[PDB]
Amino acid sequence: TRGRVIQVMGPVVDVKFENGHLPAIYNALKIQHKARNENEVDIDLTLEVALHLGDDTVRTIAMASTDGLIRGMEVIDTGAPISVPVGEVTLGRVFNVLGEPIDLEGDIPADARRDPIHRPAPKFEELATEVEILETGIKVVDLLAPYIKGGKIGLFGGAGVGKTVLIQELIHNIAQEHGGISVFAGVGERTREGNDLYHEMKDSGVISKTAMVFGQMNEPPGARMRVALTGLTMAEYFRDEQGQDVLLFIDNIFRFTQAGSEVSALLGRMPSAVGYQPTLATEMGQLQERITSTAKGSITSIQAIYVPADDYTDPAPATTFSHLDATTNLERKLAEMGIYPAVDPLASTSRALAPEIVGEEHYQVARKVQQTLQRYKELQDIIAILGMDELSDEDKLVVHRARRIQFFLSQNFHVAEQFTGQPGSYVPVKETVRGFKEILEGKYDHLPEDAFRLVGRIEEVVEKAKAMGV
Amino acid sequence: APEIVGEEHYQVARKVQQTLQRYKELQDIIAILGMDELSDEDKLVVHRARRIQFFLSQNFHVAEQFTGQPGSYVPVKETVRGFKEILEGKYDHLPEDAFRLVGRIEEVVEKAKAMGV
Amino acid sequence: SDVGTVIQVGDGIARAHGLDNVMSGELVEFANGVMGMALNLEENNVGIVILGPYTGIKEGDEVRRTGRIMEVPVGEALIGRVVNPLGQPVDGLGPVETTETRPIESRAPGVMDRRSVHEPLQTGIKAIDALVPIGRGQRELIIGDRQTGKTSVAIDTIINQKDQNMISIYVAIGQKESTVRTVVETLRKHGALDYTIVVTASASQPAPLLFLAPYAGVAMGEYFMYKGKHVLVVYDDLSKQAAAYRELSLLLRRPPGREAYPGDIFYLHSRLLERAAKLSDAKGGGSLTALPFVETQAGDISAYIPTNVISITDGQIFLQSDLFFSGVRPAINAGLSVSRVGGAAQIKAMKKVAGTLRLDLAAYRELEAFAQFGSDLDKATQAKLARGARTVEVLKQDLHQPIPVEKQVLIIYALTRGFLDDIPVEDVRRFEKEFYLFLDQNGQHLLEHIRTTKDLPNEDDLNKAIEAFKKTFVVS
Amino acid sequence: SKQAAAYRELSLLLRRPPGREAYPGDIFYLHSRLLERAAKLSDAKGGGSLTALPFVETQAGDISAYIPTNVISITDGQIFLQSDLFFSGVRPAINAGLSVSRVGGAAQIKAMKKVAGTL
Ligand SMILES: Nc1ncnc2c1ncn2[C@@H]1O[C@H](COP(=O)(O)OP(=O)(O)OP(=O)(O)O)[C@@H](O)[C@H]1O
Ligand SMILES: [Mg+2]
Repeated sequence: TRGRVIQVMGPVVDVKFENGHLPAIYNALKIQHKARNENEVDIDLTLEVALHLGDDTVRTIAMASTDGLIRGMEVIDTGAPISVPVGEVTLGRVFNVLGEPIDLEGDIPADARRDPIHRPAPKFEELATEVEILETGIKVVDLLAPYIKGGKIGLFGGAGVGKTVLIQELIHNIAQEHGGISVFAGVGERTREGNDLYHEMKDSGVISKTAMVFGQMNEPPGARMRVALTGLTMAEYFRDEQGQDVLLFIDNIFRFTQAGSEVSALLGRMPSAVGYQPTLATEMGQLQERITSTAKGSITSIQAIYVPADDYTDPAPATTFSHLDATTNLERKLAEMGIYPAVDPLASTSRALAPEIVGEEHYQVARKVQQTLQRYKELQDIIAILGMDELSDEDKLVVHRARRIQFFLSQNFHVAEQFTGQPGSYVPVKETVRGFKEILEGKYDHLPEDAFRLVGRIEEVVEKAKAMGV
Repeated sequence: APEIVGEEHYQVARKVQQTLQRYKELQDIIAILGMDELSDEDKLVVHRARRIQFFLSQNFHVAEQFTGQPGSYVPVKETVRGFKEILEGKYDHLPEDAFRLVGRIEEVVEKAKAMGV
Repeated sequence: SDVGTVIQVGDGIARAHGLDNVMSGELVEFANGVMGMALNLEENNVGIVILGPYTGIKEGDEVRRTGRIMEVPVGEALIGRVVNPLGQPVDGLGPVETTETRPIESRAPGVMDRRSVHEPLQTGIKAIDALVPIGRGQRELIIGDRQTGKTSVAIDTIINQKDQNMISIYVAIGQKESTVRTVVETLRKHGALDYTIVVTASASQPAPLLFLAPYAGVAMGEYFMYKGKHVLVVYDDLSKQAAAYRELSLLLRRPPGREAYPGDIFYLHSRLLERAAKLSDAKGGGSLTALPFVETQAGDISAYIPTNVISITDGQIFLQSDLFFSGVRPAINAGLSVSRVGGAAQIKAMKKVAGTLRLDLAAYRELEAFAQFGSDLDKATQAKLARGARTVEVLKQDLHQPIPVEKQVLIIYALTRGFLDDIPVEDVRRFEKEFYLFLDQNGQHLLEHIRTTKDLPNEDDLNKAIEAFKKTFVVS
Repeated sequence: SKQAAAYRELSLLLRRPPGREAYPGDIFYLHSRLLERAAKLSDAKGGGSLTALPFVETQAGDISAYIPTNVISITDGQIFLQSDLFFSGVRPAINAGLSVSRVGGAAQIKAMKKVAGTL
C-alpha cells in the first residue's frame, strides 16, 4: 500500500504516516524521493515501525539522516522486517546494517536470499542437553577456563594486550579443525583490524566466509542498535538452512548494550533505572536468547565478548554479566613477561564435563595449578621483603616448579607465523591435561626453565632442552 | 533529667555515654594509625569501653525459644550499681566475654567462674 | 456488545473501543488467538495488557472477552511436565488434560487458620539441615550473588524430597532456556520428575508472562494444598520479576519511587509470599513451603529489594561469595544466617547433638581472624582451631548426592565427641564415606532405631560400633 | 523546616510548578519577606528593635541542603550545634569554628570585648 508522511521529529523521526491498511510492528517502509525543483532534495530512506498510534498513524525510526523530508511525500511498505541478504552469495564482504556492502568490490544480485532480522528464539522443544566442552587448541584455555559451546564467553582485556591476536587465532583454529565460520560486528572506534584479518584470514581463506557487518558511532541510533541483530541473522541462516556441523562464532554481545546506551536516546519515553530504557533486560534478553544449541543442526553459536564498560555495579554491565557463562582476563603485566596469550588463572563455570561427567584428572590438575600459582604469588611477596635464600628447601622447591609452570603457559600461535616465523601448534585438550600432569608430578624438574616457552607439547620442551646442548 | 532519675543515675548514664563516644572515635584512630600507638590512658579507656558495651546485652524471655536460655529481669538499682562498679574498674581481671548476654553482674561473676578464671 | 476494536498497540499494551460489559481483571482474547488481561477500565476505552506476542496485533482488530477472571488450570495430570506460566504445554507430549482451574487472586489463609510448624524438611545438606534447620510451612529466603551455588542447593533439596510426600513445584522466571533444559534432564536422570512440576517463563517472553509466572506457580501449589498434600515451591529469582514489573509499571506511566521501582513492590512481593502457610489441623494439615531467591550485587544486604524481602521472610540464608570461590561447597555464613522457626521442626536427635556445633563454628570463625593476626598461640586455642578446621571439613557436601538424616546425626555425633582428633584433616573426607559404608553394611540397628524413635540410641553400643569402624579405617 | 514543608504541600496541591526539591519557586521570596521585618528602628522612629532567633532542622548535619543554604544566606549569623560535641561532654554543643556572627565587635560591652578577644 501507499501512505503519506505527516510529521518529522529528527532522530526519533516520529513520522506519522496516514495509511489505508497499517503495517505490523517491526515492518520496513522505504521512501523514494526526487528533486522536482531546485528547492527539493532527492532522498532514499528506510524506516522500521515501532509503535501504533490513534487512527492510522504509525510511528517509525529512520536508519539515516532525515534532512530533506517533506510532509506529503509518498511512502511504500515492503511487507516484512528489514531483509538482510544472506547465504553463500553474501559470504566474504563487509556490510552495513541495511544490507549493502560498504566496499564497492561488488553488488549483491537481486535474486539472492533475503531473510528478516527479527525472529523468535528457538523453542524449548529443539534445545539440547549441554555438557560438552569446545576445544580451543590453547593450552591455558583448555587447562584453566574451558568454554562451553553454545555459551557466551567474556574476555576483559584492554586494547593492545593481545585481543586481536587472540580472536584471530580462535577463528583460524575454529575454521581449520572444525567446520565453524566466524562473524564479527564492531561498534567502536576505528577498524584497523580489517587489514590484520585480511592478511591472515585471507591467506587462510576464511575471509571469504566471514560476513562482517559494521555500523559504528557515526551512525544514527537505529542502525547502531540493529547492527548486532543483523550479525546474528548471519549465523541464523547457517544454523537453520545449512545445518552443517558448523560451530560458528559471533564476536560481539556487550556492544549491543553499548549501543543500548544510545537506544536510551532512541526511546523517547519514560526514563527508568539510571536514565536507561525500562526494557533494558528484555531488549538485551531478546538478543542473548537467540544464541542456543539445537538438535536441528550441529551449530553452536558460542560467542567471545569484550566488555568496554568494566564497572561492576552499574545496571547495564550487571544485566549483561548475568547472562555470561565463562570469563577470561587479559592483563598487561602478564604481557610484560612474554607469556602469550596473556591470560591469568581467572575462570568461571565450565564444570559441565569436569568433574560432572567424569573429569576427575582435569579438575584436580586445574585446582592444583591455581593453588600453586597463588602460593607462588605469596612466596614472591615474601621474597621481596626479606629474601628467597632464607626459604626452606621444601618451600623453595615450590618456586622451582612454579617457574616452569608459569613459563609453560605460552603457546606459539599459528597467526604469529607471519611475524615470529613459528609454524604454530594446535593441542587437543586431553593432550594438554595429560602432558601438563607430569609437570605437577615433577617428571622434568631438572630441565632448564627457558625450555618451557612457546611450545605445544611436553616432548617439545624436552627436545628444546636437548637442543640447548645439555 | 537529674531530678527525675536521681543524681547518681544521671551521672552514671552520662559517664557511660562519654566513654562510648571516646571509643567511637578511637576505633577510627586505630584503623588509620594502628592499635599500638595509643597512650596508656587511651588503652585504659578502650579497655573499659569494650566491657561496657558488652555488658549492655541482656538474656531475654522470648529468646528462650530462639536460643534456649532462661532469661532475667534486672532491677534499675542493680543496673546502676553494676555500671558504677565497672566504671570504677573493680573488675579489671575478668575477661571480656564474661560480660556477654547476662542479666546481673553476679551472673558475670558466675560466667567467669565457668570460664575457669 | 462483547466485541471491541483495538485502537492502539505498543510494547505489550493496547487500548480498545467498546467492550461495555467487560469486568476488571477479565481475560480478553484477540482475533489473532492470543489473550490479554484488562487491567484498567475508563469512560470509553479499556486498557488491555497483552500476555503473548504483540507483533501480530494491528489497529482495527476485533478483541473478544472470554468471560472469566484470570485462571490457571490445575490437576494431578500436570505432574511431570513443563508448562508456561499460563497453563499451556511448551514441551509437546500432547495436551495437559487438567481437571479444574484456579484463579491467581485467591485470598491468603487468615489468622486462626494456621498452626505452629512441627514437621521438618530434609534438604540433605549437612550444613543446612544441622545448623539452620527449616520446617514445612516456613518461608526461608536464600540470598546470594551469582556464581554461588544457589541452584545447586535448590536441586539438592528437590532431589532429596523423594521418599517424603512432597509435591515440589519449581518455577524459573527469565532464566536462560539452556539452563532450564539442563535442569530438566538432571531431574529426569535422578528420577525426581514423577512428583514435580516445572513452570517457567524466559527472558525472551514479554513482561506480563514474567510477572504472572510466580503467581501461577503458587496457584498450582494451592490446589494440591487444599486436598491436604504437602507442597514445596521454589522461585529461581524474585529480583528479575521485580525488574519485569518495573518495566510494565513505567511503560504504563506510573511515577517511580526509591531507586527506580514503583511503590507497589512491597504489595507485589508480600501478596505472593503470604499465601504459603502451615494450615491447622482443622483445615486439613496442608503445608506450603517457599524458597525464594534474590540476587545481591557485590553481596550487599543493605538495599531496597533485599531488605524488602527480608521483612517478609521467616528467615535468611546468606551465601558467601569468596568462601564459595575458595573451594567450600556450598557457601554459607554462620553469623548472618538464622531461622526463626528453627528448632520446633528439627528432630530430637539433631537438637541433642547438632546444637553445640553452630556455636563452635561461629566462635572458630572469629578466632580464625584473631589467629590470622596471631603467630604464636596457646594450646587451648590451637585445639579450638583444629576442631574448627575439622568441622569445616565435615560440612562440605557432594553435589547432587544428598545424605539421609540418620547418617548426618551419626557423623555429627562422631565429630562432636572428638574421636576424629587422630584422623588428619585430609583423611576426614574419606573417613566420612568409609564410616557411612561401615554403618550401612554392619550397623543397621542404630540406623533403624534413629529412623523409628527419632532419638539417639544406647550410647555404649553406638560408640562401640564407631570404634570398630575406627579399627577398620587405615590412616594415610 | 516545617513551614517550608507546609508551603511545599499547599503549593503542590495547587498545581504550581516545582523546583529544586519539589519546592515551589517562591520559597526564598517567602522567607525573605518574613525575615526582613526584623530590624533596629532609628532613634527618630522611637528606638524599638525586633530581634529574631529562627531554628532550622537538618538531617545528619548536612547544612548544605537547600533550606539551610537559603536561611544561612538570609541571616546575619549562625550557631552550629552538633550531637558529636553534645555526647562529647561539652554542653551546650556549640561549634566555635563554624559559628560566625557579623555584629561581633559592636554588640558587646567593652570588658566583654577586651577579654573575649584574647579568649
Ligand atoms: N556445592 C557445589 N559443589 C560443586 N560445584 C558446585 C556447587 N554449587 C554450584 N556448583 C557449580 O557452580 C555452578 C553454579 O551454578 P548456579 O546456578 O548454582 O549459580 P548461581 O549464580 O549461584 O545461581 P543462579 O543461576 O540460580 O542465580 C553449578 O552449575 C555447578 O557447576
Ligand atoms: Mg542457577
